[PDB]
Amino acid sequence: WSVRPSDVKPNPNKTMISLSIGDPTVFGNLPTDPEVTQAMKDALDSGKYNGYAPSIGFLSSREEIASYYHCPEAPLEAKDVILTSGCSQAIDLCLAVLANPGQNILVPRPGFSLYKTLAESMGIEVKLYNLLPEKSWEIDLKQLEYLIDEKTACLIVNNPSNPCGSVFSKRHLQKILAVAARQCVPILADEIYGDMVFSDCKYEPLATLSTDVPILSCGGLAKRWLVPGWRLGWILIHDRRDIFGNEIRDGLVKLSQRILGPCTIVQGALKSILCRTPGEFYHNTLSFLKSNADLCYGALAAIPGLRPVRPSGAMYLMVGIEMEHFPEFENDVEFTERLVAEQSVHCLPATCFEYPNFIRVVITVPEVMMLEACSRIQEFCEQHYHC
Amino acid sequence: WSVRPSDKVKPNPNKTMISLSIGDPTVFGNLPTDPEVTQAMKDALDSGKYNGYAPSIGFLSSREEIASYYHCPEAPLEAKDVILTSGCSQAIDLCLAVLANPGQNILVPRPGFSLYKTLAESMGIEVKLYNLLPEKSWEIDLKQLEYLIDEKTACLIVNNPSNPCGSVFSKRHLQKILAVAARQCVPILADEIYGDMVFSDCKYEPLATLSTDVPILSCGGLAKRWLVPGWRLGWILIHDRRDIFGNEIRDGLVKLSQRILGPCTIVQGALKSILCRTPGEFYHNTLSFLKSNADLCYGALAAIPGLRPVRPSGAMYLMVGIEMEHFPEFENDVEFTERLVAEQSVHCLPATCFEYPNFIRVVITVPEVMMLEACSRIQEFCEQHYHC
Ligand SMILES: *Cc1c(COP(=O)(O)O)cnc(C)c1O
Ligand SMILES: *Cc1c(COP(=O)(O)O)cnc(C)c1O
Repeated sequence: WSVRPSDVKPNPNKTMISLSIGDPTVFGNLPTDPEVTQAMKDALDSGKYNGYAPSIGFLSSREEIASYYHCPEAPLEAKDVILTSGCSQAIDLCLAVLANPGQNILVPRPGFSLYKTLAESMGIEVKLYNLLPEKSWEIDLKQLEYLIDEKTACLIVNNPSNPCGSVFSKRHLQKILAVAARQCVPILADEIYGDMVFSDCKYEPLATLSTDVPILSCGGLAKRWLVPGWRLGWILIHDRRDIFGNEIRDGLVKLSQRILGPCTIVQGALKSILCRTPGEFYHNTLSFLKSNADLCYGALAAIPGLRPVRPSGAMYLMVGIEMEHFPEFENDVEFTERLVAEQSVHCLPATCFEYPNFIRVVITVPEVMMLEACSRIQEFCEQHYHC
Repeated sequence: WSVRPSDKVKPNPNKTMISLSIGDPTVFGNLPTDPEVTQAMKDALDSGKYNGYAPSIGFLSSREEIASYYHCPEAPLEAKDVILTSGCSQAIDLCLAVLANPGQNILVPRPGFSLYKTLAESMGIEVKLYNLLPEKSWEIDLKQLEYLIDEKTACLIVNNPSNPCGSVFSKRHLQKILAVAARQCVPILADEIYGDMVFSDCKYEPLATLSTDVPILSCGGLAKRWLVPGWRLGWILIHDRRDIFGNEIRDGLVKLSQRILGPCTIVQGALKSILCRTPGEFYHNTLSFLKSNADLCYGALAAIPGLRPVRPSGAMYLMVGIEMEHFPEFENDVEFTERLVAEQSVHCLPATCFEYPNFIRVVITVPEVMMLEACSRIQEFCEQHYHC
């Protein structure tokens, strides 16, 4: 017999407030629209969506996604859509089809930690490119271009960003594409937060700005429809000039037949989710995020020693910590641990996203909980701040 | 730019096609799931409590329910021994991932469900094949089984009841299989998606209720027994013995699960009512339909000269031997099934698909009148091509 695997307590009299949980559902203040719920119930009542779909998804479901995201600058037919078990599987399929062991991918820093996790598990090297906190978390284009070599199979771009809450300008997206053009590298666009911008930027999908650069774009229901548990995502294949060709398409189909795709009830409900979910839902969501973002940025900005970077989208912001003014702490991990011990407020240390001396805060908590949290954080910082 | 990827017959146009080859038992509408299954999902939806992220291995309460439903003292399960998956397919995948590295091997049955080969060989695990015996109700060749396992053999796959064979191993034979792996010290991945779907004079014992010293990862799910394969919910039941798996494998399973992040939370939330409220008569009526159709199909094709079916006790299929010497025109089961489509518009799956030539698989889940028609067409076809 030799069976082996393959290769700080919170302050007890202050009630815990977590600003670290990356799930918009958790406090019940962001339920999905009733129409979303109804579409699932309708799909269930039909009895049509209980049998096996093809691995890449029902044709009609793929057709509905294609026609929901198609535009002349980035056309999509059903054949350009693969439905997946959440965006995470979408990202995983794209990486597994583009990159072999030994090849590298370029990942943002700070960045959603899934990319590094999926890639390093599959033997894929990860090169980290910086985002600039003083330029609205824009990509350091000079470093990005430098980092690309002959082993680079793929470039990961996440816009709008978790953990940054940034929304890249049109110009900056164009400048990102140009780098990818010159170095002849495809892009995996993680656009799970697409259309979730609450600022006076507008959202452009990356593919709608590309002419020469082939893009695999990943999205899903998780965040915009506030049903992350439902496990439905998708890959939008945005080929240019036959660079992906039939081969990447076929490879995606093959790799998809492994797990067999997402829950068929969610695929059946997708038509009515996209067609009947009112504009008010998306608007009320974005209005709540923005005013929570104003309260948070505003409260944290007033605190000596913190440097919040205002978000324009998604469901977070990053806060810089001026460590010189907090001598007793060595990094963001110590800071956040002490904050829990003294104030029972959990913020996520950005060392989790490969970016020390920052923290991420979610802006999806009820506003009265955001208010209380920031207040507690002001007291903590006041009590530990040194000039 | 070097973006490279990583490392037919027309049916008789006069006769309406009858497919006996489709793995989906629901495709014809004669096997809907129970209303309580549907209601449980609707209730889960109305609650608004199952829309957020669950742990990758599944909600504690959902896992508790599965643990509770399959527990018995001879094979105990608590919530920690359960991992909810995106269909039984992923369950089987995760089990093979955690148990075996690129270079190691696994024992797979023949005829065997083809997923075991596709999964293993795609992540670099080499597959070795062990025989099932048609003349002994598709029982495992025990002598060959105990041979062929190297010291590199990471795992033994047992599928019972069987797709494609429709067999249900006896308590005796299951103990005999356990006895092999124990004294040869190799763990069992038990695919029991068809568990409790037995319709003849054999009881269903889950492989682990009979283990004592052989540690088993059992894979099941809602797909077949609750007739909702598309819903993508399965599970792993860890039946460790003597801490042979230990925390390492448990933790290996847990890490790997955090990759995909598990099955739809609505199905997880509905699991309690699905297991608790689905009536006994639903399972019974399903098995009554299956038995009737098995009798009709078995009887029909036995009567046909040149065909030797092996009668099933469970699951949703049976295998039919083709007496190739009485059909000179044909070489393979592939040609036989191709001409059958050409002449009679009946599609049977040639068993070459399952690495077992000169046999065919037939689904016993098509409506009875469709089975009747298909069988009489097959009779005529065989009569028209039979020699001697
Ligand atoms: C949530 C998230 C995902 C994963 O989404 P799921 O559909 O739940 O798998 C991918 N990328 C980013 C940036 C996310 O925040
Ligand atoms: C159908 C089947 C499976 C796959 O089950 P899913 O839950 O649909 O993934 C696994 N094993 C056997 C023997 C099957 O017939």
